[PDB]
Amino acid sequence: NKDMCPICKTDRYLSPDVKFLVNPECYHRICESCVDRIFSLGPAQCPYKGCDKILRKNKFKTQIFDDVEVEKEVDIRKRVFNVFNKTIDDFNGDLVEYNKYLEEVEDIIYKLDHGIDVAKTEEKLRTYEEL
Amino acid sequence: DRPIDDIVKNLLKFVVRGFYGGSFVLVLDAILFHSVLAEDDLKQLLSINKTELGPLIARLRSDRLISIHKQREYPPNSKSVERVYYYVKYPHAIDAIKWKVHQVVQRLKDDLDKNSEPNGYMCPICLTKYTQLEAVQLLNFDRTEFLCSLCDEPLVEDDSGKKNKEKQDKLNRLMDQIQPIIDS
Amino acid sequence: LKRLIEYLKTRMKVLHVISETPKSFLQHLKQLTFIERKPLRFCSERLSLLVRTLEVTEVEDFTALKDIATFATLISTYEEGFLLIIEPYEIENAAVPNPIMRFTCLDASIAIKPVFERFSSVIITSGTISPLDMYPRMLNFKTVLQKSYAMTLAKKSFLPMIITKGSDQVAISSRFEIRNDPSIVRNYGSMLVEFAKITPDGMVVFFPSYLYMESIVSMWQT
Amino acid sequence: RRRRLKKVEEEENAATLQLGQEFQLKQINHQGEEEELIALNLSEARLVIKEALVERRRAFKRSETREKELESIDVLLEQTTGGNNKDLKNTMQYLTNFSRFRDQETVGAVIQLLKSTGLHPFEVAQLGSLACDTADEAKTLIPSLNNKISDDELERILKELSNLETL
Amino acid sequence: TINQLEEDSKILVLRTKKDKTPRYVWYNSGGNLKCIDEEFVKMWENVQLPQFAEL
Amino acid sequence: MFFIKDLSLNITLHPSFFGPRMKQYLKTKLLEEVEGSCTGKFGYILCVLDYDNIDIQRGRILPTDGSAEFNVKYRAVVFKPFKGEVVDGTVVSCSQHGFEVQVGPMKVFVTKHLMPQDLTFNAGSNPPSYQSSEDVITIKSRIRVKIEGCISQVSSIHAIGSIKEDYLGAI
Ligand SMILES: [Zn+2]
Ligand SMILES: [Zn+2]
Ligand SMILES: [Zn+2]
Repeated sequence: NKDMCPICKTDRYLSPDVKFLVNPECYHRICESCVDRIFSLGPAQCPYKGCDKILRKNKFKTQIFDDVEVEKEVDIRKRVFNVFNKTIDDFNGDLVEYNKYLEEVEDIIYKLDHGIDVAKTEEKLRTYEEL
Repeated sequence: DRPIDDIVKNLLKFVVRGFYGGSFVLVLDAILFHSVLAEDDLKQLLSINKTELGPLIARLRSDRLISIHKQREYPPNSKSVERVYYYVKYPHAIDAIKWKVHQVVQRLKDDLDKNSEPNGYMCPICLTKYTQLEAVQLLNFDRTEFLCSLCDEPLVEDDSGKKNKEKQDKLNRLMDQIQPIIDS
Repeated sequence: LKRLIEYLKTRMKVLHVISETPKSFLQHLKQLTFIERKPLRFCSERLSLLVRTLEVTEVEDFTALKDIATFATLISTYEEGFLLIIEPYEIENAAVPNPIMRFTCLDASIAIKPVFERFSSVIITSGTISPLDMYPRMLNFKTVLQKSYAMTLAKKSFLPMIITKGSDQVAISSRFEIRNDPSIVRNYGSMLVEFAKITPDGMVVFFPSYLYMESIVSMWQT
Repeated sequence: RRRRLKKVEEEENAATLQLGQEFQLKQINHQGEEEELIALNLSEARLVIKEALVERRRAFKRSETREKELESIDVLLEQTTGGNNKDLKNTMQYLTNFSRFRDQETVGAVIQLLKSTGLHPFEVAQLGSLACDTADEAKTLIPSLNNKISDDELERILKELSNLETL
Repeated sequence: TINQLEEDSKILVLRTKKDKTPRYVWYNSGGNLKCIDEEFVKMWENVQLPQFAEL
Repeated sequence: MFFIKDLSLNITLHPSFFGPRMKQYLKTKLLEEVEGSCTGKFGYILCVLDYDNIDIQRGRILPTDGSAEFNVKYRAVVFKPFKGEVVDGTVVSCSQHGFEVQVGPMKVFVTKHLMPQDLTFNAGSNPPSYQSSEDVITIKSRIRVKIEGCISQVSSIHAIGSIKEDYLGAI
């Protein structure tokens, strides 16, 4: 539910203390109380049923956008744009090559968003950030 | 009648059908059908006894589902008695229901938090619990077993954490059952 | 487009009025979403090209996309003389809040600026344009000559008058806060009744706002 | 002075900087004035206690690798400290094994390097104690560093301290 | 018939303490009578309201 | 955690120590039950710093005991543990309940519920240890442990350790 935390099962109505805490590894509607419950002792697996991804308490954050897919796309764009930051001044005014660079960075962002080529793109971005 | 009155009638019906027995259901449904009842009214409609309605009236007064009016009148035979009138105060009753369910879920959450604490220990001879903090001050010279302060017995582990998932599942099974109440 | 719409939804959720320039909005959008101004300037053209190439038979589901593309192009291309207002309450009479995002044009000369550039001679004319010098200050253009004629009449064909008070010398006004005053409404009703009694053919009655009409006509019928 | 019970207080947590009412930043010394709370890192503690022990040895007289240092501090403890030295001997072997810096020059210049941070004495003492290698590792080990130091400054401080540690 | 309607939550009835004998049948205008488990019933009884004026 | 603090202690001198050099018996008697003494209010007191001048003021004779009561004020180095702090140490004992790690002068017990599940007890090893897929926890092994709960009595302090957090465990 967009209003209710499935892990602790508490409504917004009679308990307005819950918060929209999400995890970049796996985006789950989990309140701050459940986060301070489970992951304060240590890293654990995702309390959502059907998911078992490891996750950390300090990596938790609140979701800015209502849509989960848009939020993860923006987070992936943040994780790419920090190292992928060539500008038109980096290209010495070459507009066509800058547009090709924009196409390439949007394509690798899309690939990381859908996970179709996650291994090769991840290796490429590691090799790019090592410079 | 008023749809909001229908909603509060269904809410009181659901709470008395869920958290109360059949006689309580009959009493509250009698009040929800016939708005104000006296003792003889309920006794005639339900064929119930004065001591039989005793715990029912006591519980719905303590839980504020039924209010009482101490009006005495003057019948033409002049054999007047100070009769009591049973009726419902809807906002007070729904506030009492709200407070009761909120304290139930908060107490269950606090019990879940106490179950999130590690297992600890309990000495079976003395039947006294021992937390993990006080176990270390009571360990042996061999650094192997925790011994009791009085019984001097090796401590055995409690179950604070093993039933934590059980308490969470109890909370989940409470939550979907109370869902019509929160919807109301 | 999806993340731009989600950013607009994020900006929509607020408890007070924000008066921000397009530049500040673009900086906030860039630092929170990594959307730049130049891709936003091509949003309408790219959306139209995509809709053409998709060859969609139905277009009823993409009208809000037209609204979003219009907003994006307008707030990206224009930064000076424009203002973005996000009001938590569209109408104050509503119980539930209904937030609204208004992108208004503060400078009226922007739209008419290419008209005066394209055409050398423009004849601005109205029967009731006054004062004449207000508009060259409002709209950045120069007038070679401006003048207002007064009709020459054998007899005074029209008789204006200013009515400042009712029959009982109670002052009459149409301020929206005092529209429920029974004295002012009674004076207006008596005036309208007498004018309807003394006018031969017809009457036209003008009100400052439609809600003022609704209130005063409802209590007139009352 | 008031006689309130004042029994309600938050638990002593190093993450939330709560170390107790007897461990505030300002401490009243025996000469009267408020003075900054003294938190020693492990190398700093070893140097201070060794200086105290050699001072006591000099007072009694008037009245480097880890192997050769352990025997020296052991015979210093035997010739300086009397009974109930088991806790002190455990502390000295602990500070010998967990010694980031050996001589006084390294420790003092580490103090003046950490004084440029302007952070809490407890967290810079932990930084001088814990041998963290990456900034996020120090952040998750010491929760006080969250929203307290810049990541690049923390990274350069940690890699500097890695260069500063000897043997 | 009364018992199979009662377990179907179609009617309301009161039975004697010594034996499950139906005596007076009512109409069940509400829902299921066994929607709440016994543990949630008994922990409901463990809480209380402080006073009429506080809440 | 190690600290330097100014402390005051009430010391009773027996009348036999009312000699011409009472101050040195008083300083020694300050030494043997403060050096290494454990107090729950101020932690394990390690060493009394600045011995040459120690605030020994005029001492009060107890009215029925006859012993002199001196409130000696002194500066000493202490070691007070806290919850939520990370301390390194060496394991000194191991068991199926867990293992005890020696930190400074104090031993902290890490319970069986506070290791990651890959670590399990192996009593067949000599000495008994905790074995995992990547590391072992044996006696005389350096290990980094965070203290998450500590209890202090009037003269004894005990703490609970855990290594389940990342960037903890063996060093
Ligand atoms: Zn939750
Ligand atoms: Zn997950
Ligand atoms: Zn016992």
